[PDB]
Amino acid sequence: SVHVPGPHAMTIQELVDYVNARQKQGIYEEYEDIRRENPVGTFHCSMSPGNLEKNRYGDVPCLDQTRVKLTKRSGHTQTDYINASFMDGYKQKNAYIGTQGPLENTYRDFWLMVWEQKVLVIVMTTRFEEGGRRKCGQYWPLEKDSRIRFGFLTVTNLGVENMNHYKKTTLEIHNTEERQKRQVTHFQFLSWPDYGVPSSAASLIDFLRVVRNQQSLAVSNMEPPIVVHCSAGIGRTGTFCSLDICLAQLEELGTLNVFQTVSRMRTQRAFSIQTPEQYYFCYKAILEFAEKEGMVSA
Ligand SMILES: Cc1cc(C(=O)N[C@@H](Cc2ccc(C(F)(F)P(=O)(O)O)cc2)C(=O)N[C@@H](CCCNC(=O)c2cccc(I)c2)C(N)=O)ccc1Br
Repeated sequence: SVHVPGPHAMTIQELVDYVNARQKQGIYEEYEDIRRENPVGTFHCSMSPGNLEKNRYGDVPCLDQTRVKLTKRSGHTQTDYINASFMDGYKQKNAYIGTQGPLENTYRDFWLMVWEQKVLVIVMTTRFEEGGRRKCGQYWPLEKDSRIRFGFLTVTNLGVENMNHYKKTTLEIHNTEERQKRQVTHFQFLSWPDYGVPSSAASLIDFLRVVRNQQSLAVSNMEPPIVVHCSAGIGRTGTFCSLDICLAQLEELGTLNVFQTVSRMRTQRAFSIQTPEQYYFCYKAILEFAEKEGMVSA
């Protein structure tokens, strides 16, 4: 895994000073320094013929080096491409698969990937539309008992539960070609603002704990990656994964490093963290969590 503790991990005390010494504008500049870095890798597959129509945004391709390949087949008008990237987690290879919000023409590709990669948990951090901007297609049966067919794969809703900041849906995927069934849990975070970033990270971190527990429980009953997506699969996705990694390190060694985590993540899911606000949010969220845990003395 590219996500190892250090070199130069930072403690909460050191993190406080680092942020004080820099302020909001400082952290904003730090984000621009990262954004200025030339991506490490290439994007030839994502921009090649036949795969262009599979990208929601022409300006958000995925890296060749880490793309998730679909074990497709010969002469049947299709490629092995899906805009999705394997992403490491804290001391864990391929902890997540960061991908864009499925398009009607890639719903089948999305579910095939879920099947082949043995995914048990899917995390969606957007609504289908926000501010008039389309962000994700309705790729799963919304209500209990309804089902959708994608070739030799059938997806059925076994139940839905609405929480204050997220919705949990249990889905059963039936691969009729291999005569096997699997239950997948789908979580849709509902508290990410249409504009800016959450004013408090409490909801997102609690949600992170919900997802971690479900993954742990599913894996125990079955590690496969957790699919995490937002419209382009880089902003909210990158934020969710970066926080998960930093928090993990913080719980194990009491240290972390936002700059390293984001820079490292950007070598697997290109462009992870789309705005300075989101970058700043990663720092602020960690400090807010620190205070809530009674670790901060002002
Ligand atoms: C020129 C062009 C732009 C867009 C677009 O609107 N892009 C959006 C895509 C996007 C990205 C992130 C989000 C998000 F953060 F909300 P999420 O949480 O759902 O992930 C939503 C939507 C955008 O803002 N574009 C970004 C682009 C990101 C960086 N890319 C590049 O610039 C780039 C492209 C190719 C090669 C190289 I080297 C770099 C921007 N402009 O801020 C689409 C088609 C075309 Br043609």
